[PDB]
Amino acid sequence: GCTLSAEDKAAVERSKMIDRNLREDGEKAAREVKLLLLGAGESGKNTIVKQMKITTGIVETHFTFKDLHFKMFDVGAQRSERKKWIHCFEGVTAIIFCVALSDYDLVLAEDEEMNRMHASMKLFDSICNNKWFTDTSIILFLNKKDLFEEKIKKSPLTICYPEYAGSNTYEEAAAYIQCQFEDLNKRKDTKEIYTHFTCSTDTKNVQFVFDAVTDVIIKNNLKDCGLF
Amino acid sequence: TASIAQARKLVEQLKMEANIDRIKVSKAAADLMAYCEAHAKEDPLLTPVPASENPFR
Amino acid sequence: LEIDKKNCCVFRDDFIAKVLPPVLGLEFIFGLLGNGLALWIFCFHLKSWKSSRIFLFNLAVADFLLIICLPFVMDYYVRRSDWKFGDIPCRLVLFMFAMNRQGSIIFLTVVAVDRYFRVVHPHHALNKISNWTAAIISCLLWGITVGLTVHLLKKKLLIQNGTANVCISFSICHTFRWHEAMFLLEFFLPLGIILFCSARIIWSLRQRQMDRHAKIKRAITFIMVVAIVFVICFLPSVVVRIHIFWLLHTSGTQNCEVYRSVDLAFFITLSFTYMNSMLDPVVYYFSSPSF
Amino acid sequence: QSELDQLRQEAEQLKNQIRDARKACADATLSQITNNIDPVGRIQMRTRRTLRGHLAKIYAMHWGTDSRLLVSASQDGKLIIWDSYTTNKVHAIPLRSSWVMTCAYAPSGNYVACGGLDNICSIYNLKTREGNVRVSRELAGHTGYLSCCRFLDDNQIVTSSGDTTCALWDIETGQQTTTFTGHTGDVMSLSLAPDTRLFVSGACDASAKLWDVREGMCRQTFTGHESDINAICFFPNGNAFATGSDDATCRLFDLRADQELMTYSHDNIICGITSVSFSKSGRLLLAGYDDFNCNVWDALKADRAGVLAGHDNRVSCLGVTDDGMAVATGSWDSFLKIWN
Ligand SMILES: C[C@@]1(c2ccccc2)OC(C(=O)O)=CC1=O
Repeated sequence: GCTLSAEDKAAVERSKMIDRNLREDGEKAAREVKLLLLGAGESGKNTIVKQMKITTGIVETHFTFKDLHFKMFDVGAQRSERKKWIHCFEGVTAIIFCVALSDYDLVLAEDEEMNRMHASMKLFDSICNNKWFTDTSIILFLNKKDLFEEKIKKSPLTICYPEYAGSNTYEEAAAYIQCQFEDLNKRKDTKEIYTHFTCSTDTKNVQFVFDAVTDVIIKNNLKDCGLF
Repeated sequence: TASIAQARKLVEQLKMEANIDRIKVSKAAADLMAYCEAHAKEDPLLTPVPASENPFR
Repeated sequence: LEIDKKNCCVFRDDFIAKVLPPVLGLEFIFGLLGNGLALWIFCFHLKSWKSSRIFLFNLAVADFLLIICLPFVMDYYVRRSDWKFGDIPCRLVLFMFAMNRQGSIIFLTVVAVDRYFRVVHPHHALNKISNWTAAIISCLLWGITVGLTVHLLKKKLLIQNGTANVCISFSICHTFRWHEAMFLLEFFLPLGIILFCSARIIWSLRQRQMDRHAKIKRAITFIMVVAIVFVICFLPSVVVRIHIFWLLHTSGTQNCEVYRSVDLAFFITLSFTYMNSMLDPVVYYFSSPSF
Repeated sequence: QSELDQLRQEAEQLKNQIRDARKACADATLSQITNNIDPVGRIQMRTRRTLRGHLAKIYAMHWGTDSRLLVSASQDGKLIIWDSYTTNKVHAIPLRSSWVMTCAYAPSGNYVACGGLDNICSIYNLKTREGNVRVSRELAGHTGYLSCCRFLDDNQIVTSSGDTTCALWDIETGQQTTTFTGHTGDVMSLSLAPDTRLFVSGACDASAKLWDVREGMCRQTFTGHESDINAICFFPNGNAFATGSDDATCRLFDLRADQELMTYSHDNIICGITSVSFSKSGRLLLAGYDDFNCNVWDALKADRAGVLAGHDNRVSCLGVTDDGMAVATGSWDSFLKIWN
C-alpha cells in the first residue's frame, strides 16, 4: 500500500470494487430457492408450470410466493447423455417430478411393448438413487386424475400391474400407485418424498411446493446448527 | 432407404482413411525423444529456475 | 468484627471440609476433561465454521476458564481459612467466577435463541448471518459480561476475621448491593427466554408433523433436556438466596445464630452452579451427530 | 438385406486390414527405446498464488498468450479475468445463463468466449471505446450443450457440442462455415494444432478423431480406450497427442505412426481424469484427477515424477503457460492455485 505507485493503486481499487460487486451478487443470489423440474413428454410439466407462474437448451421460470423467490429449471430439451451434465444441479433445494397417472394403459410411441408408466418408474428409480442426489428431497406430482377417475371405471389397473389384487375404485388404485412409486426410494433415511394428487384445476399446488420447501429448509437449518 | 446411403458413407470413410503412409514406431519414438532432448534447457519446469527471473515470487 | 461498616456477621463452618472438597474436585476433573477435549476437537479437528459453532466456542471458553480457576477455592476449603495467596488473587478470583458464570448463562441463552429462530422462522435474514457479525456479537456479549462483573474489582474483598482471612463476596448483610441483584436477575429472565423459545420450538415442530425421519424425534428431546438441566442447576441457589433475604427482612441483622443453617445450605447449593460446566459438553457438544 | 450383409462384411475386412497394417508397422515400443534415459528428479512445486472470489464450482480456465492474464468460468454466472502476477481482478463479466461449461481466450487478447447448457457460444469484446464489456456475438446453431471452444483468429472459432458434432464459425457473419459429423457420441474436448491447420476431438464413444479445418473431413481415427474421453491435449511438436479417459488411464498417440504408443496408469488410481496438459518441452504430462489432486507424469517413461495436492474437491481444469513458467489448476472448491 505505502510503496504502491498510482497505477498499482488504481488496479487495487478496481479489484476492490469488483470484489464488492461479487460479494453483493453472491449474497443476493444465496437467498433464492432452486428447483429442478423433471418428467416426460406428456407427464404434464407445462400444465403444472401454468399455475406455477402467477432454442432447446434449458428454460428457467421465476416466480414469487409469500416473499420467497423461486427458480425452476426445465431440462426436457436436453436429449444428450444425462450423466455428463446432471452433476451441475447438485445443490438444488428440491426436485419436482411430474407423472401422468392416466397413462397406465397407453404405450410409448417409440416402442410399442414398453408401457409409459414403467418408463416413468425407471426414470424415477434412476433419479432417486443417483449418487449426486443422496440427500435431496423429491416432490412427486401425479397429474391427470380427472381422466384417471373415468378410465379406471371401464378399464382395470391389472394391465399395467398384473400383480394388483384389489377393487378398481379410484382411491385404492391411486394409493397403490403412490406406494409403488414411493417403494423405489432406497435411502429412506437421507431424503423425503412428498406426493400430491392434482388435476387441471387444483390451483393449490404452489402452497404444497411452499410447504415442502419450508420443511426442507427447516431440516437444513437443524442439520447446520447441530441438532437433527 | 437412407440406411444404404449411410452405409455407403461409412464405406467411403474407411476407404479413404485406410490408404496413408504409416511410418514405423521406432522412428516416431526417436523423433519424440530428439524433440524432448533438444528443448530440455528451455523448459522452466524440468529444471528449477533461479528466483531472480521467477515472476511468481 | 466489621466489614466496611454496615454491621453484619459472617460465619465460618467446619462442615464444608467434610463434604465439599471431594465432590468439588470430581466436578473440576470432569469439567476440565470435557472442556479440554471439546476445545481440542473444535480448534483443529474442524474446518467448517458457522454462527452456531462460533456461539458455542465462547461458551466452551467460559466453561473452561471457570473449571480452571477452581483449584484456588479447593485450597480455600482444604486449608479451611486464611486465603494464603493474598489480596489481589481474591478480587481476581471473585471476578473470574462471576464473569465466567454470567458468560455461560448468556451464551446458553444465545444458543437457545439461535435454535428458536432457526426452527420457528426458517426464512429469516438472521439465519444467514456472516461469521464477522457473529464475532462482533460475541465480542459485544463478552464486553457486557466484563462490564457487569468489573464492579467487584475496584473495591476491597478482605475481612480478616480474627486469626482467619476469608475471601468471600456473598456477605450476609442488610444491603441491596448490585451483587445480590445481579444474582437474582441473571436467573429468571434467561429462564423465561429459554422456556419461551423451547415451548415455541416444540409446538411449531409438532404441529408441522415431521416425525417420520426420527432424527427430528431424537432432537426434539434435547431441548427439554437442556431446559430441565438449567432449571435443576440454577433453581436451588436462587431459592436459598430468596429465603435468606426473607429471613434477613423478618429478623434483622441481630441474633447471629439463625443464619448458620441457611448459610451452610447456601454454600452447599453454590456448588451446583459448577455442575453444569461438566455436563455442558455432554448435552451440548458431544450430543450432536456432527461429531 | 443381402447387400447390407455384404457391405458389413466389406467393412469388417477393411477394419481387419487396417488392424493388420497397424500391427505390422509396430516394430518396437517407446518404453524399451527410452530405457537409457536419466529419470527426471522428483518434481516438487509449491502454491505461489491462490486466487479467490468465485462463489461456486469452477468448470474451465484458459491462459492468455502473454502468460500473465487468464480467464475462469464458474456456475455462479461469472467470468473473471485475473492478473496472475498480482492477483488483481481486471474484469467480471456476468453471464445471461449461469450453466457455463467452457471458456476460451483469444490469441490476440481481444475477445473471450463461453458456453454451456444454453447451446449458445457467446463472444465478448474486451477492448472497447468505454471501460465496460459487452456481448459481440451469439452463435446459436448447436442442438446440444456446448462443451469446448477454441479461437483460430479474431474472426474464427471452433466449437464442440453434445449433439455429436463439431462446427467452425465466422464471428462477423454468424453461420457455420463447416460441420464435422464423424462422431457417434457426445464430444467433450478438442485441441488445435500450433499451426491451426488440424485439430483433434475426443467423444463419449471412447475414440478420438483428427479433422482438417479447411476441408471438413476426418483423416484418422484412434481407439484403445475403454470409457468416456474427458480431455485431450496436443503435443507441442505437433505430431502426437495425449488423451485422458474415465478408466483412470492416459494414453499417447502418434499421428504419423497412426496407433497408440504408450499408456500412463497406476494400480492405486481408480478415478477418472478430468484434464491433461503438456509442458513447454513436452517432457512432463500433467493430468488432473477426481481424487482431488493432480499428477505429474514422465512422458517418456510413465513414472510419477510428482503430485500437486492442494485442493479439497475435484480438479476440473488445468493449463500451462506458453513460456512454461507456471501451471494453474482450478477445482470444484471455487479456488484457483498457481504452481511453479
Ligand atoms: C464461595 C465463592 C468463593 C469462595 C472462596 C474463594 C473464591 C470464591 O465462590 C464464588 C462463586 O462461584 O461465585 C463466590 C464465592 O464467594
